[PDB]
Amino acid sequence: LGFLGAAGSTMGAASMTLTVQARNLLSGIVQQQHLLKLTVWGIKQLQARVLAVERYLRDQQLLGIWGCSGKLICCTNVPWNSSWSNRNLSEIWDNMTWLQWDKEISNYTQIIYGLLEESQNQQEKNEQDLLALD
Amino acid sequence: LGFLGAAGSTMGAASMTLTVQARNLLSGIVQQQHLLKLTVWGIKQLQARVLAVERYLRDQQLLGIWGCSGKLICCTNVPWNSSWSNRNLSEIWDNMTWLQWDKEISNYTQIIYGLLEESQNQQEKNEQDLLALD
Amino acid sequence: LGFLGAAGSTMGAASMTLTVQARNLLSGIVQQQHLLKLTVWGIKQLQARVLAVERYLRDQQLLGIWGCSGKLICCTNVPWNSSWSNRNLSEIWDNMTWLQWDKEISNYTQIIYGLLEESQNQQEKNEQDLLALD
Amino acid sequence: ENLWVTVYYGVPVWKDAETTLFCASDAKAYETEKHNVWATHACVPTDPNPQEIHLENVTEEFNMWKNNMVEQMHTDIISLWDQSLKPCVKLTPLCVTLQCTNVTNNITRTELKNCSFNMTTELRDKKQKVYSLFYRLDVVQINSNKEYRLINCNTSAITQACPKVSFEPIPIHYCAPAGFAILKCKDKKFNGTGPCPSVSTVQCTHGIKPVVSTQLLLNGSLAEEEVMIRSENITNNAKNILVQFNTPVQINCTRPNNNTRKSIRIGPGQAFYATGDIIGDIRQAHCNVSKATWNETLGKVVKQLRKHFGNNTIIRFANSSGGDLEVTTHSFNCGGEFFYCNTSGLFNSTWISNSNDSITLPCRIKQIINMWQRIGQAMYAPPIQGVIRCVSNITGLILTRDGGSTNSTTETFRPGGGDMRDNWRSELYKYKVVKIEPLGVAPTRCKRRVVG
Amino acid sequence: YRLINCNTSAITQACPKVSFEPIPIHYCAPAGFAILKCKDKKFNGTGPCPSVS
Ligand SMILES: *[C@@H]1O[C@H](CO[C@@H]2O[C@@H](C)[C@@H](O)[C@@H](O)[C@@H]2O)[C@@H](O[C@@H]2O[C@H](CO)[C@@H](O[C@@H]3O[C@H](CO[C@H]4O[C@H](CO[C@H]5O[C@H](CO)[C@@H](O)[C@H](O)[C@@H]5O)[C@@H](O)[C@H](O)[C@@H]4O)[C@@H](O)[C@H](O[C@H]4O[C@H](CO)[C@@H](O)[C@H](O)[C@@H]4O[C@@H]4O[C@H](CO)[C@@H](O)[C@H](O)[C@H]4NC(C)=O)[C@@H]3O)[C@H](O)[C@H]2NC(C)=O)[C@H](O)[C@H]1NC(C)=O
Ligand SMILES: *[C@@H]1O[C@H](CO)[C@@H](O[C@@H]2O[C@H](CO)[C@@H](O[C@@H]3O[C@H](CO[C@H]4O[C@H](CO[C@H]5O[C@H](CO)[C@@H](O)[C@H](O)[C@@H]5O)[C@@H](O)[C@H](O)[C@@H]4O)[C@@H](O)[C@H](O[C@H]4O[C@H](CO)[C@@H](O)[C@H](O[C@H]5O[C@H](CO)[C@@H](O)[C@H](O)[C@@H]5O)[C@@H]4O)[C@@H]3O)[C@H](O)[C@H]2NC(C)=O)[C@H](O)[C@H]1NC(C)=O
Ligand SMILES: *[C@@H]1O[C@H](CO)[C@@H](O[C@@H]2O[C@H](CO)[C@@H](O[C@@H]3O[C@H](CO[C@H]4O[C@H](CO[C@H]5O[C@H](CO)[C@@H](O)[C@H](O)[C@@H]5O)[C@@H](O)[C@H](O[C@H]5O[C@H](CO)[C@@H](O)[C@H](O)[C@@H]5O)[C@@H]4O)[C@@H](O)[C@H](O[C@H]4O[C@H](CO)[C@@H](O)[C@H](O)[C@@H]4O)[C@@H]3O)[C@H](O)[C@H]2NC(C)=O)[C@H](O)[C@H]1NC(C)=O
Ligand SMILES: *[C@@H]1O[C@H](CO)[C@@H](O[C@@H]2O[C@H](CO)[C@@H](O[C@@H]3O[C@H](CO[C@H]4O[C@H](CO[C@H]5O[C@H](CO)[C@@H](O)[C@H](O)[C@@H]5O)[C@@H](O)[C@H](O)[C@@H]4O)[C@@H](O)[C@H](O[C@H]4O[C@H](CO)[C@@H](O)[C@H](O)[C@@H]4O)[C@@H]3O)[C@H](O)[C@H]2NC(C)=O)[C@H](O)[C@H]1NC(C)=O
Ligand SMILES: *[C@@H]1O[C@H](CO[C@@H]2O[C@@H](C)[C@@H](O)[C@@H](O)[C@@H]2O)[C@@H](O[C@@H]2O[C@H](CO)[C@@H](O[C@@H]3O[C@H](CO[C@H]4O[C@H](CO)[C@@H](O)[C@H](O)[C@@H]4O)[C@@H](O)[C@H](O)[C@@H]3O)[C@H](O)[C@H]2NC(C)=O)[C@H](O)[C@H]1NC(C)=O
Ligand SMILES: *[C@@H]1O[C@H](CO)[C@@H](O[C@@H]2O[C@H](CO)[C@@H](O[C@@H]3O[C@H](CO)[C@@H](O)[C@H](O)[C@@H]3O)[C@H](O)[C@H]2NC(C)=O)[C@H](O)[C@H]1NC(C)=O
Ligand SMILES: *[C@@H]1O[C@H](CO)[C@@H](O[C@@H]2O[C@H](CO)[C@@H](O[C@@H]3O[C@H](CO)[C@@H](O)[C@H](O)[C@@H]3O)[C@H](O)[C@H]2NC(C)=O)[C@H](O)[C@H]1NC(C)=O
Ligand SMILES: *[C@@H]1O[C@H](CO)[C@@H](O[C@@H]2O[C@H](CO)[C@@H](O[C@@H]3O[C@H](CO)[C@@H](O)[C@H](O)[C@@H]3O)[C@H](O)[C@H]2NC(C)=O)[C@H](O)[C@H]1NC(C)=O
Ligand SMILES: *[C@@H]1O[C@H](CO)[C@@H](O[C@@H]2O[C@H](CO)[C@@H](O[C@@H]3O[C@H](CO)[C@@H](O)[C@H](O)[C@@H]3O)[C@H](O)[C@H]2NC(C)=O)[C@H](O)[C@H]1NC(C)=O
Ligand SMILES: *[C@@H]1O[C@H](CO)[C@@H](O[C@@H]2O[C@H](CO)[C@@H](O)[C@H](O)[C@H]2NC(C)=O)[C@H](O)[C@H]1NC(C)=O
Ligand SMILES: *[C@@H]1O[C@H](CO)[C@@H](O)[C@H](O)[C@H]1NC(C)=O
Ligand SMILES: *[C@@H]1O[C@H](CO)[C@@H](O)[C@H](O)[C@H]1NC(C)=O
Ligand SMILES: *[C@@H]1O[C@H](CO)[C@@H](O)[C@H](O)[C@H]1NC(C)=O
Repeated sequence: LGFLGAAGSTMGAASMTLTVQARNLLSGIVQQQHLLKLTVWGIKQLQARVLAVERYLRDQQLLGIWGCSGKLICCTNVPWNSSWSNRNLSEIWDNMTWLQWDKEISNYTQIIYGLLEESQNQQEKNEQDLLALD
Repeated sequence: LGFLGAAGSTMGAASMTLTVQARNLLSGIVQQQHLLKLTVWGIKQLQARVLAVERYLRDQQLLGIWGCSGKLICCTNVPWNSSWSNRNLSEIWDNMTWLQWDKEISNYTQIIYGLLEESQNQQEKNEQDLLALD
Repeated sequence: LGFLGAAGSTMGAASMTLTVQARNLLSGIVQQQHLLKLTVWGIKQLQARVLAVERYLRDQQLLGIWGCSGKLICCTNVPWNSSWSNRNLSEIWDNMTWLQWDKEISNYTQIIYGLLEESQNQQEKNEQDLLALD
Repeated sequence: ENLWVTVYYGVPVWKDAETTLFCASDAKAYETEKHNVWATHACVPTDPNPQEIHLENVTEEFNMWKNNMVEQMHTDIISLWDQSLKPCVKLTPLCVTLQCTNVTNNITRTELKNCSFNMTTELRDKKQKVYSLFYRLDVVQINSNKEYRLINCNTSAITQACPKVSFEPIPIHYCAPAGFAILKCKDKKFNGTGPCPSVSTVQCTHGIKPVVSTQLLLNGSLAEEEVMIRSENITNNAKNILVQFNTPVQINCTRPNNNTRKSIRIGPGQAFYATGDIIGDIRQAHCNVSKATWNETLGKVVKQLRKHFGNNTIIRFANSSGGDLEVTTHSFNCGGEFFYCNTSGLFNSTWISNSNDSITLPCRIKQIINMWQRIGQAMYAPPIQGVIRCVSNITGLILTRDGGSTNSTTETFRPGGGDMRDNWRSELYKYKVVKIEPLGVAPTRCKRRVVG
Repeated sequence: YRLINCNTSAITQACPKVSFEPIPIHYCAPAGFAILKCKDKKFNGTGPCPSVS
């Protein structure tokens, strides 16, 4: 459980400790640490540190437009379409690893993302027009 | 409306879809993709990717100290000063593009920013001293 | 008070203006600004700009998993252990600079961080399982 | 119905991909010796605490002959070799008509030449003659009094390696960047590449050293069981075969020649370090192998090849048929100078169907080299003044085809290490990096506030 | 005679249009760091400077 401890465990047990996975990835790699410094290792270190933040910030930009700036688990007001999966409540959470589930939505994973921005943020932050001051 | 679709449209219509504009900018440019790699294109790629995140994070640092960590539209508790603009409610929102408005506050745009940090965060996060536990 | 104005002042007075300190650090350094550009200054500029964001984002990743995505001051639901400090309410806040306090918890500062992720986020975002929809 | 969708940041899913890595080595030599050709002058130091986590219930499919970690390793060492040789003395005014004669053998094997030439001195106006020595095959005849020629001047340039550069391989960890992880296989019998059931997610690899060897790998890693056999393709005899030793055979190589550093200033500052007169007799270089310990290793290999290769055919172990003297002999850099010990003596044994003597091998030394068939630029190896000994563990074997035998029986695998990338595969057969995706959506009745 | 350098090291003429006049070169700190300057006049040796900027 020190890192990816529940990679093979159930999606429910993996959902119990998903903080750990998030903590190590951005921070990890110990990047922090003749006269030249133009060596082949330093240039592989810098670009490896650039995608470090540019893959982190690629994901953190998505949660910000979903109301999840500082939450590891948002429940979003987007209804689930039956075409994406036909399995019941306890059918997936007590049976599949997150690995199996990632390939089962990888086909229509982009369709979900586009709809998440519309109802949870594009409309929700607008619904306060009549409720902010009245 | 795929990107900047309402650049020339009203500030109200542009405010209806401002999610789109935000999504593409951080992600955009498809940065992700003899033996050397020290070419003139790679160095123009890396620095172009550095300002990508260092202009994004220059803006995202401002919304964080305004209570808007993960909201595209915050209504802030700072009163509007009449000296900044004399036009009525429906006078600007039904008449000006965001382009015109950006030059009309560009003079006193910094004065707004300094005041936004004080009342919405510097005082608000302090007002809980007597209300958090009591 | 333009920057670090209360470095030597009380922790309470320093807590009155901690916005300022936060604003300048990410933005600061004016990084934004023969035919080659491979000089010794440019390479010291780029890596100095990389740790700029990779030390900022090293800290901002911690506040996100603490419910503090866009707040400078969160009150966290983690109880304080007496072993960390024996001093009373007004004993530290009216007497010590933040400098003195940083060395007084630097021994057990990591123990606090690990516990902050568990009760404020690892359990709190889970407590909505029975309260989200019911 | 009435089910909502929910977002999860911190999910453990990944997809097979490869990106850039970096070096990791702790405090090794620094002051007592420095200017290493591999660890450069400074690399990212590894932490003494090993980053390891055992993964359970997971069975990710690795690949070794399609793994891109060996590809980045292959290309990293190449660009690293040239980076450590560019700022060193070039040897261009060393291509002049050489007039040599055989060494003093009491008017009676030869292998070396007491040669001379004239070069540039500190002043471009003046010239100077100096007598040095060279090795055979480093020179080939032109057309009385023998007049010779450096073999490289016919094809490519030449640049002498720096004298204070250490050519000893040290452990160089390859650790994954942020948002990625190197999966190592913990299953002992990892035949070929398939689904390894026992997986560990480690951030830094183990102490991997860049042993530049040929036919016979040295100082490799292994973790028990029968001597493992790995092949990209077992049915195709044409493909190469990597072999791993359940236990290493302690070998010793050395040259008995007692040489002397003869520095001669070419141009302003540069100095060409050549061989002087050899003091204290002349002898041939050799590598010893434990004869009793080798007969057990060739027996364990043929045993596990048996159930792999029909277990009915005849074993025919022969010398490396064909090839070049540098690609068929056990070529390796040791102690500064480059050895090429004669392999043909080891594989003479044939075993089929059911204080102590040690076999030795004749070896020669070469100073002109441009390894891995890189024809761009060659380098001269300064003779290391004094004594030389190698004494390394051998842990691997590289075996190649056995002709186009049409059915019938009778066949084995004679040694060939035609490719340098395969040498690094003996350490990276279990490693594969994956692109971690921390985003994962899943449905559950669950919604936030209605209006906000 | 003889150039003294040819005995030891190489030689490369400096470019004629290169200005060898020293100009003020500020050393400024990166982001997340700060250069503390002492304002105390009599800073004997190195100790605790009371007046810091
Ligand atoms: C590998 O190859 C290298 C290179 O050798 C190359 O070819 C040889 C022929 C020679 O020309 C080299 O210069 C050339 O680079 C070998 O290294 C050389 O080996 C040779 C082997 O013969 C050595 O030659 C001996 O040198 C003796 C000393 O001469 C040195 O100093 C000379 C000037 O000094 C003068 O004053 C000193 C005293 O202060 C006297 O001792 C010296 O004689 C001079 O008067 C200088 O010109 C030389 O180059 C050298 O630096 C010299 O005494 C020997 O000659 C004698 O004795 C020999 C037997 O030992 C005999 O065979 C010779 O015929 C000769 O007899 C007569 O001696 C008279 C003395 O005055 C002389 O006047 C006569 O002319 C001479 N008879 C005739 C005619 O020949 C040798 O000449 C040489 O020193 C080595 N290199 C150096 C340091 O220069 C190397 O050994 C080879 N490998 C191996 C391991 O074999
Ligand atoms: C596969 O793995 C194997 C593992 O064995 C690798 O094989 C060999 O493993 C050996 C393990 O000991 C390595 O041995 C080392 O050898 C170096 C040799 O450096 C000598 O020469 C240097 C340069 O020459 C100068 O000095 C000499 C006089 O020696 C002089 O004639 C020359 O003109 C010139 O001035 C010197 O800089 C260096 O000091 C040394 O003389 C050796 O340095 C290592 O030293 C250790 O062991 C020695 C002998 O027991 C011991 O004295 C050392 O003690 C301390 O003090 C000395 C003297 O001041 C100091 O130099 C040391 O730093 C210490 O402070 C020390 O314990 C060691 O013997 C070998 O390099 C390695 N490689 C070879 C050749 O095979 C194998 O390489 C791997 N795979 C393959 C095939 O690559
Ligand atoms: C790395 O090292 C290896 C070490 O093996 C080296 O391999 C050498 O390869 C070369 C070229 O390929 C070989 O070169 C020649 O081999 C000749 C073959 O022998 C003829 O004459 C035989 C009599 O020789 C006696 O010794 C041989 C062993 O060489 C032995 O088999 C014989 O029984 C006999 O005792 C003759 O018998 C033989 O054929 C008859 O007998 C055999 C065996 O019973 C039978 O099967 C046949 O049907 C037939 O009846 C054949 O006709 C050899 O003659 C030749 O030179 C020899 O004589 C000269 C002159 O005196 C010597 O100087 C020399 O040392 C030999 O004794 C030459 O050797 C060579 O044999 C291989 N191995 C060595 C070194 O012996 C690799 O090339 C090396 N790699 C590199 C980088 O070079
Ligand atoms: C490791 O890699 C190796 C790569 O070789 C894989 O090895 C496989 O080995 C088997 C051994 O039987 C091969 O089987 C045959 O290969 C033939 C190659 O085709 C050559 O000839 C073609 C035509 O040329 C002329 O001669 C042929 C001779 O049969 C005549 O039939 C023809 O009329 C012509 O006169 C060329 O077009 C081609 O380029 C080659 O030069 C195949 O021809 C042969 O096909 C037979 O079987 C087929 C499959 O059942 C069938 O569909 C055909 O009709 C025909 O009956 C047969 O495939 C494999 O080809 C070879 N693989 C590869 C990649 O070629 C090895 O499998 C792998 N590792 C493993 C899994 O162990
Ligand atoms: C994820 O989705 C992909 C592709 O689906 C696309 O993307 C989604 C989001 C939708 O927009 C779809 O409309 C898109 O098409 C699926 O890929 C399928 O993979 C299989 C296996 O590789 C493909 O099967 C092929 O079958 C060929 C033979 O056709 C036979 O049947 C036809 C029809 O009767 C007949 O005409 C023909 O004669 C044959 O009898 C075969 O040659 C080929 O090699 C291959 O096996 C299939 O075509 C792919 N999908 C489509 C519709 O193209 C993934 O399976 C899916 N995964 C999950 C988990 O859902
Ligand atoms: C560099 O070395 C070369 C040889 O590789 C020099 O060229 C000539 O080499 C011959 C070899 O015998 C020298 O021999 C001399 O010949 C003359 C006349 O035949 C004879 O009288 C001498 O006793 C001796 O045998 C010869 O000196 C040398 N030069 C000439 C003019 O032929 C070459 O000169 C050397 N340096 C350079 C490049 O100038
Ligand atoms: C490691 O061992 C496994 C078995 O546990 C090997 O997998 C099996 O290998 C055989 C022989 O290579 C395969 O049979 C052959 O398949 C080829 C096509 O690849 C076909 O052309 C031949 O006619 C024959 O059927 C077999 O399919 C394969 N898989 C299974 C499930 O048995 C594996 O090859 C060994 N090597 C590795 C991966 O290191
Ligand atoms: C490799 O060759 C060198 C150089 O010949 C050897 O070094 C020499 O070793 C001897 C051992 O006794 C040293 O001792 C004595 O020196 C005196 C005075 O010069 C001499 O008169 C004696 O005959 C004897 O040589 C000697 O000083 C030393 N160096 C020299 C200049 O010869 C070395 O021993 C040889 N191989 C190795 C590493 O053992
Ligand atoms: C600047 O002035 C201060 C005093 O305001 C100096 O501090 C004191 O310096 C003296 C002499 O260096 C120290 O006494 C000596 O200490 C050494 C060990 O460092 C010891 O071996 C001698 O026997 C002697 O006791 C004294 O301890 C030191 N500190 C204090 C509190 O008085 C300072 O050295 C001057 N130089 C600088 C820092 O520019
Ligand atoms: C070499 O082959 C023999 C027989 O061909 C092996 O003996 C066993 O033979 C039976 C029946 O043919 C097989 O079912 C067994 O699998 C064989 N043994 C095993 C464990 O493979 C003999 O074992 C083979 N060589 C060795 C020593 O493994
Ligand atoms: C189970 O799945 C069926 C469709 O296969 C669906 O109609 C049903 O509503 C699901 N069960 C629940 C708990 O709603
Ligand atoms: C020197 O060795 C070469 C090697 O080919 C040979 O051709 C030549 O005859 C030898 N000369 C003498 C006299 O030994
Ligand atoms: C290598 O040298 C060591 C020195 O102790 C010796 O024990 C060993 O037997 C040698 N091995 C061989 C066969 O070279």
